[PDB]
Amino acid sequence: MVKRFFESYHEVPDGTQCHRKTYITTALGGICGIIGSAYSVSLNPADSTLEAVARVGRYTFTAAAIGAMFGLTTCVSAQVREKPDDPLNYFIGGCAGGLTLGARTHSYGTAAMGCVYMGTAAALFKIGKLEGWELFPTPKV
Amino acid sequence: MNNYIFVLSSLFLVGCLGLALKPSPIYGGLGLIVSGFVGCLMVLGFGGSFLGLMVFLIYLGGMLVVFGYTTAMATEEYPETWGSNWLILGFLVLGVIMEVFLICVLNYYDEVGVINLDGLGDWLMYEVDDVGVMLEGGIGVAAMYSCATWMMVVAGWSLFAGIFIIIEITR
Amino acid sequence: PSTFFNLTMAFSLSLLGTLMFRSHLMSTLLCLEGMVLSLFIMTSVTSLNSNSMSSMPIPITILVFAACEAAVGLALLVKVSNTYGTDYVQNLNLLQC
Amino acid sequence: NLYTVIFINILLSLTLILVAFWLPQMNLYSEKANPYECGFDPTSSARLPFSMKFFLVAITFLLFDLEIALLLPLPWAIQTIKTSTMMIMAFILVTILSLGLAYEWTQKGLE
Amino acid sequence: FFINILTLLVPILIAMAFLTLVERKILGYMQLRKGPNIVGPYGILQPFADAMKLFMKEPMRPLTTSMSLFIIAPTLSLTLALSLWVPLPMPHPLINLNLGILFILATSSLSVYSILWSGWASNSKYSLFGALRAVAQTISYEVTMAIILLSVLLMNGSYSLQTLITTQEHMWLLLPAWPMAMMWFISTLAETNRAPFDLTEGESELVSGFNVEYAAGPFALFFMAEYTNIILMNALTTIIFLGPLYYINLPELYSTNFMMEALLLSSTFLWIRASYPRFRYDQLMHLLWKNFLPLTLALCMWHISLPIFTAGVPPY
Amino acid sequence: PGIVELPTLEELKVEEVKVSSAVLKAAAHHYGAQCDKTNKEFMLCRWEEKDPRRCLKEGKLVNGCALNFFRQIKSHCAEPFTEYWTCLDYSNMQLFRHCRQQQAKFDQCVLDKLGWVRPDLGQLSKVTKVKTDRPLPENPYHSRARPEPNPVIEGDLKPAKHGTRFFFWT
Amino acid sequence: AGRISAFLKNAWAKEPVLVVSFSVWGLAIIMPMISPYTKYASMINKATPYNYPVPVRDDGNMPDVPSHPQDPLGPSLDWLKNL
Amino acid sequence: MNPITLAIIYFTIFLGPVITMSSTNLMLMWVGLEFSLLAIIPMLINKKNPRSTEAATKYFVTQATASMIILLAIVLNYKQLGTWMFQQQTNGLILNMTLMALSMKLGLAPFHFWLPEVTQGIPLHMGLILLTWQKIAPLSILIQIYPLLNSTIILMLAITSIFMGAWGGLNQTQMRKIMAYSSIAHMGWMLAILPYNPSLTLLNLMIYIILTAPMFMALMLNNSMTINSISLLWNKTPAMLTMISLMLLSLGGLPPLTGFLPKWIIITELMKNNCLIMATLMAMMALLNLFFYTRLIYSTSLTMFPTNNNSKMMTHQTKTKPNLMFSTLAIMSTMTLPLAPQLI
Amino acid sequence: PFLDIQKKLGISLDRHFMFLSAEQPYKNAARCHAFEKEWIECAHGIGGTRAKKECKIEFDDFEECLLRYKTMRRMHDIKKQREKLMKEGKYTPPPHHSGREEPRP
Amino acid sequence: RMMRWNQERRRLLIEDLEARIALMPLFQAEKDRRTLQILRENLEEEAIIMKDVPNWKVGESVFHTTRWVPPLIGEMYGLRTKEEMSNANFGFTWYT
Repeated sequence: MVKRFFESYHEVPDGTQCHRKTYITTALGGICGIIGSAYSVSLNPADSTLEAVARVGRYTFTAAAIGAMFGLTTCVSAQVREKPDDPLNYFIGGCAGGLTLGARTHSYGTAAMGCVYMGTAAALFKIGKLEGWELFPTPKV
Repeated sequence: MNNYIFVLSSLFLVGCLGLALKPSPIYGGLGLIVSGFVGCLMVLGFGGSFLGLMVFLIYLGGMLVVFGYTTAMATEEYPETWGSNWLILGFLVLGVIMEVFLICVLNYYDEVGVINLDGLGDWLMYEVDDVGVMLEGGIGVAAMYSCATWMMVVAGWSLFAGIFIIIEITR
Repeated sequence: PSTFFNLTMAFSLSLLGTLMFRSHLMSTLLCLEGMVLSLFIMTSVTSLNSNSMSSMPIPITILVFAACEAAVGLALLVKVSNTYGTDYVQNLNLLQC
Repeated sequence: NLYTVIFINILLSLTLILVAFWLPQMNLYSEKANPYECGFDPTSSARLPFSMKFFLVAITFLLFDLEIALLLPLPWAIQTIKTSTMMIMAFILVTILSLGLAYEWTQKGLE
Repeated sequence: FFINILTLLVPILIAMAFLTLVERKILGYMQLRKGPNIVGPYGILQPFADAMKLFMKEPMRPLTTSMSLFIIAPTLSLTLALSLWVPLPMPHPLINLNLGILFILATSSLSVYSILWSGWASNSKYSLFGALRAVAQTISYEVTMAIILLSVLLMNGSYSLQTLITTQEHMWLLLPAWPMAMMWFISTLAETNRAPFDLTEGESELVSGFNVEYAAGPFALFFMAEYTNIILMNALTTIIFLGPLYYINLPELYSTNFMMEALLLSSTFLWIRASYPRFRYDQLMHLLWKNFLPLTLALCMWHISLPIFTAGVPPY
Repeated sequence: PGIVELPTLEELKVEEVKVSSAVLKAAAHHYGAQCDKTNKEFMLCRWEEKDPRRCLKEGKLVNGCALNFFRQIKSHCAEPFTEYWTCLDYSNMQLFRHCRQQQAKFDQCVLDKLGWVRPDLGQLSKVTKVKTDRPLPENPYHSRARPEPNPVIEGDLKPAKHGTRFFFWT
Repeated sequence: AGRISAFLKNAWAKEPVLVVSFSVWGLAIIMPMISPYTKYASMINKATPYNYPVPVRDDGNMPDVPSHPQDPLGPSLDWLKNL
Repeated sequence: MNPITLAIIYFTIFLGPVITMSSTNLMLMWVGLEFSLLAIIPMLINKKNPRSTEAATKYFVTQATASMIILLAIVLNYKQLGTWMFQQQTNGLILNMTLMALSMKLGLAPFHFWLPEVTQGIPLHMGLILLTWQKIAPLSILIQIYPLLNSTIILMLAITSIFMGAWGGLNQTQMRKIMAYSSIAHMGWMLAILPYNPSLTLLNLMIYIILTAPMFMALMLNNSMTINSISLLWNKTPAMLTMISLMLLSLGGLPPLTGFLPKWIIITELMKNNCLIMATLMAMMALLNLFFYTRLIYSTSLTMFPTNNNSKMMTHQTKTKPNLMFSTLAIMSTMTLPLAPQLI
Repeated sequence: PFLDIQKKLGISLDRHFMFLSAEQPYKNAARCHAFEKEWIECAHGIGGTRAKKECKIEFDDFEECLLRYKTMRRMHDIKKQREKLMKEGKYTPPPHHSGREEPRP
Repeated sequence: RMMRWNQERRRLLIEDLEARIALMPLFQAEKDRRTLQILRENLEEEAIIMKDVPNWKVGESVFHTTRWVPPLIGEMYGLRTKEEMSNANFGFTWYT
């Protein structure tokens, strides 16, 4: 039911229903922050259980804020431009997610690099869904 | 004796839980001797009396030698029991609460899946031959002397080379 | 069926025991031996429920490589215990150099 | 039958333990329940790392235990059609089981 | 069934205490003393008084112990030794187990575990030396125990203990296997832990070995399991390596032949206990592993060789 | 997905034999010496059809042959067979090492009042050719339709066309 | 030959255990070449009826196998019961 | 130590890969994997320094956990299917447990953590068998199950191995650990093409042995533990400096040399699979391997480093170590680009 | 790869116990030997991918024989409906399943 | 004497096994007449039990082929009493 919940992102086109869209990418950012903070706990152990639970809460909150700001600015750009088939609508959202990343880690150069890399990653994600050849292909040759 | 193997495998889950929550390994050796006895009557209730009894003999000897090892080398000043730490005993209480919840959800919540708890006793051995003589599993274990001779040769060479392994390591 | 689901729950808990370290590596060897014990119990109930006497010394060779692997690990822990004094895995912190 | 003799045997041994405990008087003290090393204060804890020297003989017991476990289906293995096959290969198996001890006796493994 | 397990288990405890009685009496006759003849009619009351007196002897719960494992060891030892007796063949066994000699071998491998549990959970250095030498006695006895229980039983060809009764009706089994009987005797001294091969309850080595912290009823349970193991493996050597006469209409003549042969074998067990000096575990491991392990493997080789040398293979 | 088919209870009921272990194993050589055409006929029916519902008449008339055999040994030699089973049933091992001196009396009875010959060592373990009225099924396993094999490629091995066909090499 | 004979003579005087184990191990080596009964146990284990030998279909080619059990023509065991 | 024991253990470490190839029963090729594990562990702990005992015990617990999860998968296949051989109509969970434990037994990321730690403990004369000959055994199972695996988990493990083998060898300046992260990155390469071509991952495995076996002979002759210790080649022996230049660039996979042909044939059979984004993320991130091998180039060959006064002792003393195998596997690796159609 | 050493030599080191329908110690049959033999004889000469499409009925029939899952569901449903009819009162007490039956033989 | 006892004991086992090999198709005709009767008792008391619940034919078997599937312990004696079920499935094993 998790995959059926997460595949509600795609059949609704952009420019409509922003609340469900930002709920999907907020949950995606929270799940990726949970697995990244689990890797951070199992790579660098904290000195306290309170420090470890603050580390997983901080990383989950920052990655959920990255996903929420990415989907919110993506749907706000979709409202202000009315182009559902546009990779610039994901470029602005990826740059806002990278700016949220750099504002949470408090470094503007890291904000600019996160803007460039997350914007081109979201642009390649929307354009990969637009042409349709999969990231994980079935073996067919 | 209808729920015999189910209550034995529940005792196996309790003993493997007591091994899984990981005390000082003296208590793990005691709990794994308990679970090896449990697995001995688990195989010995099925019909093949040779297999679980010889691995009861093997696990008694090897657990006795690793028990002498863990009272020789791997010990400390204060041995952690199952009840000495409240994380271990609280995790034991949470684990038996979780297995009570697991048999609850497999008993009356949805009852959907390949795992069934209404099928007790009758789905234990599916078909055993009633009229034949060679039904004891000793000749089935002894098939490695006649038909499956290659894995027998492989395992004997493995323990020959393992004797060479231990005399290479422990010098 | 239900015995095999409790067997794979015991295997999942044995994997949860052997994929963490609390006090010694000896108890992790004990967890590996309980893991391969429940693996033997799985192998014997499959080869006894299917009434196949040909795949019956497959538990014998499973126990052979089980106790040979535990024998190798016990000589290993003999060498690391008479090297380090005590065989704690928290003292094994000189391989990051 | 084996279950009820194990059950009644552990119940009679449990009531032997209970008639060991609750039948005499109950009075203990710290000098009474102090541990025994011919009556002395503890120089060290007993749970300490023991560096015993029969360790390679102990692992040779574990491998010989495994070897007699593969030796164990022999009264059913002698009832087979391939008598010369099990004869030559079992000769080879218990020959290399003796040869592992021969190498340990040569290379001083049993001391 | 309940009347049968009462007349099997309560006379074997009374006969085990009377075995302790005749052990002390024929042991003192070896040491030129008359023995405990005062307190009974020719001394038939003294280990009954020991088993009475150790009930209201005070038990011990020490500071340093773990009391659950400390009290679960001797109750498992008594259940162990009194439920090892049930796959004995006799005329007709109470448990007709199809491969019961492997259960005898497995629970005698369990018999060298409660002593290690006791020697750890007593939390003494003396009991830890007794526990480590119980591990050393396992290292000594267990593989030659299994090879003597394998190779001469290959001449019987079955692990059913009932099939050995029909094998040796007219001739004994020590006539085809005379080195196997004496090597079985010196390995069952190691499993039984009697004074040639007693190395884990010795008053000259330690302060009585593994019974350092054990008073009262748990010490009575360990002594109970000890002498039950004495008469038990005297009956094992009796039921394997010597063959009494079997008449199928009269099992009582077979039972009194079992009585005279088991009384001479328990007499030679306590005679071999009270005669010899007591070992050290270096030469115990040395003479078993260097000398008597390849002799068991070579007479195991000759028992591989015998059913293809002649006569076919034994029945199922 | 279908419905299994079983015979009715009136067809499955027979002239039922209630004959114990010592009276079975005491004349089990004498049963198999005097029922063997029917005996291996019913076993060949079971082994060649793999089906319980196709051997009901053979089971009925092998039980009729067994009841005729047991009525014959009741009516002709009752006293040494009753002594033979009441002394063979004393032994719980139930092998033939305890009953030969009255087995000779049973052999005296079967040579005097019956005229049979007891089958000797190693003759009942042989395979037997017995004539069957039943025609052999072409698919006794009740197997399904055979799937086709892969269409094979035949002919001369031609060389690789215009070189090795890997980018710019020729 | 005299040096190795004095070696095996003094070994059987001092420590005869390993050399008598080697002697009966070599006796088990030299057993089945000169054993005359070594080709009897496999056919005894062939001749025991652990399974049911399935009775064959009668087709009337040749009488290689008997059509009746108790008559002694066919594969018998009369040279095995006299052993 | 003893040569009878060394001949037995070398026959055992030969035999375990041979029996995991020859045995078509997956229980017996688990037996072959267990043979390789138990055969190579005394050769880990042979030097008996505590760093090698720590490396041997971390190796033992990691490959023991992988071997037991593999044995879980084979006994679960005997429950579900009843035969020993992995059929096409089994579930994905048992094959994913097989893939995860074979990936952990291999050294693919995110199970990369044991492999620089195990190669730090031992000198490279055994680390050739530890790093390269312990890839013949776990890849002898993945050919037998080559259309059965979940390709999303295959390509996720391949891209995490490309990413983490690119990112773990930069900062860490021990030579064996650099070659371990090299093995993690090329592990990601020859398990990337696994559900499409088994012959090409056999090819890429063979290209990894014929790259890395003269590399470990060149490190074995001089015992160059560090970057400075392999930078001391131009005073110790300048014979293999010109060959180590082309072999480090070929292990980079720069175009005129042999190691281009792995990445070229993986891109060739991934653009045929309509796999755009994952193949370009695989091929873009392989240049950080070329970053730390160009750091190897810059320390060894094209800048002469400061040497010590005791290098003149090594200049005085004669050298007789390297075999014919170093030269023939070095050239027979690095200059076989005209033999590119005759390898696939 | 596969490397085919036993296929080249022709001697089965482990190929003679690969499936459930292999030869047995004194011919005692494994369960669903007929089903596994029919599935292997279906699966020979078709390959794995076409064997999935063509022998799907035989694989599902053999897998139902081994796991007995719809048989477990059928016995569980007839026991649940027998229990519900026993609480309802439609069902008679069974003489052939109450221990008072005439035993054959 | 062990040679003479082993040969006479194998003659005794082959005599008892010859009695067994002549006694099996009386046992086998007894076996299939009971296991068709107890399955017909299961088919008789299936139409009484599930005549009300839809899409369930009585006498239904989920196996596709028309060959005789061997009946299990559960499908044979699963509708009977728990004492007879435990005496069937734990019969040889717990007679100890």
